[PDB]
Amino acid sequence: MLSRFLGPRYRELARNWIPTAGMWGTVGAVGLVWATDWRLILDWVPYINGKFK
Amino acid sequence: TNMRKTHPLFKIINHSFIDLPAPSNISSWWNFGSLLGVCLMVQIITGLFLAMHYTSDTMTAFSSVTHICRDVNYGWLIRYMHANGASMFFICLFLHVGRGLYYGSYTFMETWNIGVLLLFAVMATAFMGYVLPWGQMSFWGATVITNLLSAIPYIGTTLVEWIWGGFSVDKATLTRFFAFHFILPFIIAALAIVHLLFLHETGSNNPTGLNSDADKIPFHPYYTIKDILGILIMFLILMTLVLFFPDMLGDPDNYMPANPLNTPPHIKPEWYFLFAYAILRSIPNKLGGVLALILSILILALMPFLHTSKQRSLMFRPITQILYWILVANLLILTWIGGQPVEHPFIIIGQLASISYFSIILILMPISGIIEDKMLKLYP
Amino acid sequence: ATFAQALQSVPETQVSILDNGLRVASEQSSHATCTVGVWIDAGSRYETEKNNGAGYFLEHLAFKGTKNRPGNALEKEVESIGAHLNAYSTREHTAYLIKALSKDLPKVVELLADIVQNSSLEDSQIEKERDVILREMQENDASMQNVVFDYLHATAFQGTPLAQAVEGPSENVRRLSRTDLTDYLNRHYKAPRMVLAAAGGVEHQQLLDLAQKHLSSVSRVYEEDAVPGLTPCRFTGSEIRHRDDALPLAHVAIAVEGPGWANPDNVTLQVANAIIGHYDCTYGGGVHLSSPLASVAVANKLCQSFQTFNISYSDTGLLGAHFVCDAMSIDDMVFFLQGQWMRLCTSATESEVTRGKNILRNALVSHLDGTTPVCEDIGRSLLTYGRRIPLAEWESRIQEVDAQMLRDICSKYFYDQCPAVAGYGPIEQLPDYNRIRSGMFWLRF
Amino acid sequence: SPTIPSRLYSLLFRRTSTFALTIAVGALFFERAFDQGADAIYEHINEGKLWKHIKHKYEN
Amino acid sequence: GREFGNLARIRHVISYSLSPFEQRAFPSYFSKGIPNVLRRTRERILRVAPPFVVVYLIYTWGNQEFEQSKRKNP
Amino acid sequence: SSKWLDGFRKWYYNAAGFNKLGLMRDDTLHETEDVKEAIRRLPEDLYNDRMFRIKRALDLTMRHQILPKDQWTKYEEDKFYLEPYLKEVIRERKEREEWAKK
Ligand code: HEM
Ligand code: HEM
Repeated sequence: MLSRFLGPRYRELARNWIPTAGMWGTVGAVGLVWATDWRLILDWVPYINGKFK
Repeated sequence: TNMRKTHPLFKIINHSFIDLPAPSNISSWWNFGSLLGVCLMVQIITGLFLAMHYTSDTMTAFSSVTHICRDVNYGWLIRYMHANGASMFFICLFLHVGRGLYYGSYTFMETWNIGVLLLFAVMATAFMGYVLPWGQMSFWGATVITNLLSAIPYIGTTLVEWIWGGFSVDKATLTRFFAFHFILPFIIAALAIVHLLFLHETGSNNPTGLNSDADKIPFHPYYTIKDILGILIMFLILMTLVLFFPDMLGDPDNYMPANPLNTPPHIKPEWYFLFAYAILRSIPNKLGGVLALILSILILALMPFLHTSKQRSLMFRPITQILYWILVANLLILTWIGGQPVEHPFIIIGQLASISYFSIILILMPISGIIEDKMLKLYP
Repeated sequence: ATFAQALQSVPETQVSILDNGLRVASEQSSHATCTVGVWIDAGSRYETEKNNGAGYFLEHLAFKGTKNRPGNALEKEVESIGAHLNAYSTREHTAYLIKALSKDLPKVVELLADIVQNSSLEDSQIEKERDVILREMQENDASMQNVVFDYLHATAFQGTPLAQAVEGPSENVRRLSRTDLTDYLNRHYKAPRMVLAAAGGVEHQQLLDLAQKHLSSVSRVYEEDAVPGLTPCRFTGSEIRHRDDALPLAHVAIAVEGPGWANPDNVTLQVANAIIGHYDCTYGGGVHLSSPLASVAVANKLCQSFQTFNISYSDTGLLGAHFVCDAMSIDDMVFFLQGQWMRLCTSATESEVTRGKNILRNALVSHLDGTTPVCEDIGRSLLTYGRRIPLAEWESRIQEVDAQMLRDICSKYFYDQCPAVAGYGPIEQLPDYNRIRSGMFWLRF
Repeated sequence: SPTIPSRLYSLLFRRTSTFALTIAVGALFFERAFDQGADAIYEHINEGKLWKHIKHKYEN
Repeated sequence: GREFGNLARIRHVISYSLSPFEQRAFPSYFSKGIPNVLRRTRERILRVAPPFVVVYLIYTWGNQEFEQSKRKNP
Repeated sequence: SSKWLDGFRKWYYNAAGFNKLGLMRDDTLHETEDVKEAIRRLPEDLYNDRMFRIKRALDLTMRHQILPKDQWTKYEEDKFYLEPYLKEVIRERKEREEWAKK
């Protein structure tokens, strides 16, 4: 990111890739919460919290 | 018709060790990585002959080590050969890394990254192997290193309990450390094969940093007999170290059995960890010290992005040569400080050495390369 | 003098309808030469696999004599005035056109009238162009692009009247006779499926008077009282591969289903093709071509040529690419081509959208240079859209295309679709259908 | 009004990122519901034999 | 892949070598070694040695300061 | 202080050490993509001279020797032959990069 990414085409490419990156970060967040079985997120759910997990 | 270029098992040996084109001018430092492989092989062999009598239970670990050294035929030779071979392995590893830094060999980025992964693996292997004889300093160094690894907030305590298998270092920790110390060198060997493959994709580097395609020789018999001579020399230092002075690089306090009630007045790991331990004593913060350790290993992987010169090697860059030898001098200073008591004046000396270390690797070397480019009428 | 009033200064196409239903359209220009043609909405899609080569064999017989000018005599009066006579037939259109001077307009209207009305057919001529079309098909078997496009139409429109070619199989041209040709003429040569187009130095009043004098009687009654319809064709995701390793080069065409003639999104798809472009080995540009596919193909020496296409039919069509290359490159070329398609579905920026818009503007205006492409545009536009679209309307339709709707239309038509693949030559490294089907979507997106 | 697999594909399965998102969401819903059903079935096979069926005469 | 025969394009270069059985293994060893060892030492000693000299100085200073710290303060 | 800088430049050129191997300054450049394109555009006589100089330097480094002092590359005869080709390559690459920005 020295000088060649300082351009409008690259900014509009990054703006195009914001929702895909955000959806993949959401996928990683939900997968991390489900896999590590975090209590601090799964206590505010309607259905999963009955097992306390 | 010949089996060297046709047989698929012998084809890889032919294109990796026999007919591999190599630069004609690489010095003796290019021996060292090959030496490392032999060292690894030697360690594995001696490790196997240590695994045939070692019992990994806390009541019968030190006693099994004494049974190796006292009753097994030449078991003292095998054990002290294993320990001094680990030390000579880190000697070869440090010189291999320093040669890669001096001659600009980090431009092979994938080879460098596989190397720093190998460095992390062999450091973990050495730490767990030193835990294995269950001496006083083995148990106390294990306890110190893991309970400072517990410094990550909200994750650290669960992680160190799951690493320990309990509340502290105990029989479960010793058994799992024996299993992990057994399993790691084979992963190291596979990563070394990947290391050699990534090197042989692009060829090797000469000390002048130029293109060596104008003058290249076959690997056999030249570097074959050069590596044989290097192996003989490495065996001379290794057998001198094991057969005359088996304890200049060891610790006497590891010859006592492990006592959880008694803590030693001074706790230190081996010398190849000691400089990092000095950085671990440099910052008076737990998490900051842990990140200081991790970045003190990882800025070597960061250095391929710190090249700001148009000349590769340091053979024609004398200011960066001086600054590099100042860096090696600082590493010797940190190695000395790491085995010292936590008392004045070693605190300010260790802090100055850590500041100089990170300043030289991060800040001063690209500036030196930039001004060398300016003085050679290259930089604008 | 900007582009908008330059496109507004194009003369308006004048369209009138006769009492039988025949369309008559004209484009007055300043040229001393004219192009007059007759377009009939009758092709291989309008055949029921018992007269599958009727249009080709009829256009072979069309210039061989009439009931008023038997033999070669009409040929004399089209070659003593310098006029050039041409005809062609696609899968859904037929055209008979004469280019001549402006002075010979009544004569060329008279020849175009009586060729499509009173064409004389005799059995000696039936067998003569029977063997002639057999030799023509034997010649056309060696053109690999025609073979590949016929394969693509065969495998993309399976079981439908769009799969059968214009020529038809050899058994039909060995078994078609006079009665089926007469039935085809009585069923398809009617006024509501006929456009008389003129371009050049032609006034609409004189052309209308000659069309009223000559083309007044065309027998537009449904004699059999059976409605000829146009059912939709079912697109089939499939593949046909013709392995023959003695051929020096391999032709591969990959295409998905097009939207049709009357869909406006075709315009956007044209811009998409203008982003991908085309390349041939004799191109003078080199590495610095704007299209990334052509640049990587000339950098890696992959393909002999590639070209994109958007063939359109009623409600349907074929939107894809065709490349000829050696065997050893084939899979690599496929990969790069697929990536370009997915780039237009995901990462189309405004710079290449503007470049494709300018390319489409230049190609779509400079294609209509001359009386013949203008006359072809008039005939095909009156047959397909029902009207002649003005060029400023094309400019206004190109102008609204930006990158967001281009990637929307590309994700509609290219992303996660089942394509049709036709291969011919050394096509071993051309992969299975499963790898090409997996290449139509990105896991990263 | 299309079929429910048509709108399910067009809203959930067309993009790979939301495909993986619904795989994760359905995975956590499925693990909760499947553990409920499996412990219900294993409870239904074994009346009077498990410890949780008899921990009231002795717990006090 | 990167074997001999296609490494680089070299034109008009002549190379001469002898058999190892015609030449000595150690031809004029010290008479050409000690001047070269002294020459290499001359080119590199001013860039190698002074960091290790100042390390030795800091090491001796730290040792004597530690011994003075352990000493009594009357 | 121009002559101080110039004499310091001569001292740094003699202290770099590549003149003792017969090398020019342009031989010592690291062969990146731009530098490799600069070698690719060279005339064949300059290419052959450069390749012989690299071969001679590698042969000298193999035996740990240097040239005699009269055969050292002097500062005044050190020709910067690769500078216009490298300049053109950098200009073309920056033009391509600035076109790819917009
Ligand atoms: C898979 C191969 C290996 C096996 C089976 C193995 C096995 C052992 C055993 C049983 C011990 C304890 C006996 C003793 O007191 O020395 C030990 C110690 C040790 N090992 Fe290994 N080892 C292996 C590879 C390595 C490697 C590659 C290293 C270097 C990183 C290493 C470094 C050490 C060290 C430093 C000790 C402590 C020496 C001591 O305190 O006596 N080992 N190893
Ligand atoms: C596990 C210990 C290691 C082994 C067994 C090992 C093995 C080897 C071998 C066999 C070679 C080829 C021979 C040679 O060039 O000397 C080599 C080269 C190389 N290694 Fe390692 N290596 C190790 C550690 C490392 C580390 C930690 C690094 C990163 C700093 C590294 C970076 C390199 C580089 C850059 C080269 C190529 C340089 C050149 O050939 O000129 N290696 N290594």
